Amino acid sequence: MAVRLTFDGQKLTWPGIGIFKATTGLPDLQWPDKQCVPDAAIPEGNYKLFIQFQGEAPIRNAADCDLGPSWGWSTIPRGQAAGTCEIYWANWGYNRIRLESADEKTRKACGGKRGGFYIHDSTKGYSHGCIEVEPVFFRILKQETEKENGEKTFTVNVKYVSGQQTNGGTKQGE
Amino acid sequence: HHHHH
Ligand code: MED
Repeated sequence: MAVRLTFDGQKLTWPGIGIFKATTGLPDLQWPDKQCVPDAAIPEGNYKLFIQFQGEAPIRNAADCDLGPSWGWSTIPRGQAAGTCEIYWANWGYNRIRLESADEKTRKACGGKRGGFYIHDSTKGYSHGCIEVEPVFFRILKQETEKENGEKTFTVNVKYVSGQQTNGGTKQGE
Repeated sequence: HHHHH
C-alpha cells in the first residue's frame, strides 16, 4: 500500500477512505502566516510518516518530563504510569507518529530551523508545532495496515490554501 | 531539542 495523506490545516485526508479532524500550532499560532515561528502551524511541504509500531516512546529525562525522539509509531506513557508528567504528556496524547521532511523545499523551509514533527492524538485543540489528529485516525491506521502484507509507504503533504485558522475542532467536546 | 516535554 502507498498512501499520500493531505493536510490543509483543518482536515487530514486519507484518499479513498475519509477525512479526519486535525489541528496544528499552539493556540495563538494556528496560522499559515506563522508557520516559521517555533511551535506554530507545521511548515508546508512533504513529510514521510514512520508507521512502524515500536511500543512505548523513549523517555529522555523522566525528571524533566521529557520524551526522547523516535522514528516510528510509539505510545505515550499516561495516567499513573506517567506520574507527575501526566499533565505535560497529555499534550502528546496516547499515540504519535514521527514525520520527517522528504524533499528540498520542505527541508529548506524556515531556514531549516524547525523540526521534531509528529502526528499525535491528544484532544487539546492545539499542538506544540505538530499535527493533532482525531484519535480514530490511529484505529483506522492499525486496521488498514494489519490486513496488508507487503511494504507500507505513508507520506503527508501539508498545503494551506486558505489563511483561515489551522484548527480542525479537535478539542474534546461536550 | 525540538521539544522540552
Ligand atoms: C527548537 S525547534 C522549534 C520548536 C519545534 N517544536 C518546532 O515547532 O519547530
